Amino acid sequence: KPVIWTVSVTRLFELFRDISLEFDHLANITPIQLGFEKAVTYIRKKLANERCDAIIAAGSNGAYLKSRLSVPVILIKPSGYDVLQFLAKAGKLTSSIGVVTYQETIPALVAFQKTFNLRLDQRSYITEEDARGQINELKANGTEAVVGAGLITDLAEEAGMTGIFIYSAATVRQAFSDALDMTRMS
Amino acid sequence: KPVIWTVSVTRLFELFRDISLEFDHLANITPIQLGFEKAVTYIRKKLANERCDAIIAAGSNGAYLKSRLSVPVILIKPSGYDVLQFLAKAGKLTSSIGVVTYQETIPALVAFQKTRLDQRSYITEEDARGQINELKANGTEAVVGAGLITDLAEEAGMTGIFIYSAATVRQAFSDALDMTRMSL
Repeated sequence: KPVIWTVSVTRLFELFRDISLEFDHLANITPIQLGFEKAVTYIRKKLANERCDAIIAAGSNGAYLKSRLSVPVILIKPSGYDVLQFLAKAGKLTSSIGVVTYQETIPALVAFQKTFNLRLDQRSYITEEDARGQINELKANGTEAVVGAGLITDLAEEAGMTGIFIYSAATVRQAFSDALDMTRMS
Repeated sequence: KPVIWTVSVTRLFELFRDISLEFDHLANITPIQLGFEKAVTYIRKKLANERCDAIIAAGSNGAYLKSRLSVPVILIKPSGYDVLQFLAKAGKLTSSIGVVTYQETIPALVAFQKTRLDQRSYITEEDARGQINELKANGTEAVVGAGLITDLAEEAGMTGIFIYSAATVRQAFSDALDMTRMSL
């Protein structure tokens, strides 16, 4: 069976665990709960003794791993199209939604907001202080739900809004399937 | 550096051509303007003399190649996001709309229209003409689909709206080259 190591923390780690149960019969999956240099060091030391066919990771962590490992890294990056799907499924697409993302907004989401005159208030952040202020601003304008990664979803919940984790089950499931497909291609 | 063959005709071919220009430093891309039996026959001959790492294709033709060939075939799926955006672009959001895709309906669209749209599927060309004819008979004004459905809709006297956008094709090319590169 293909060997897959997932690298994640917190909510994403929880989601990866949930979804990997669907692929246990197709892959030998080992969860790694690290990031960045510590993950690189662990993975490189692990690779001295055992093979790995693919790593699955997300965001800034996964982008860093992808440029530093010669093992294939399937990088999860949320699209506006998956966000819109998660929203519309939950019937929240026509509600007061906030989206706060690291470094930049999502152009597919910015565009859909443009065309459909929806209430999707899209913001970016770099630091925790940045993220806190964007959350406080969304709270203060009646926003009911905020889409983002771990820090943003947590902050949103503490602020009394719905936190919608930007990585859906569907996008994680796709990443497992892509790792299997890639492995099959070799 | 991946060796990629793109296989498409007419409208999709034009899109693939434009998008390949953005990827030419990242893969060696060869366009093949063929479909179905003719495509498989030629591709099989070409494979006997040249390396191919993956094929990029779509819809009915893409499925025909994938079932016939021992080279990886990467399929671009139609997006419910493209359906909505190109409907908006055509000025058809409040028109009587049909959507016809190969084999399967677009599962994402069921939630979006729940948030005047008749979603159909086809397998064969006769199926396709059948759906187009039923759509015309129901007072449908515009039909979103790929190359065949778009041609048929237009020939039937409806507005044909091509289901693929530059943006979706660009992303699919990016992911396919990544997968192929990882695969090597």
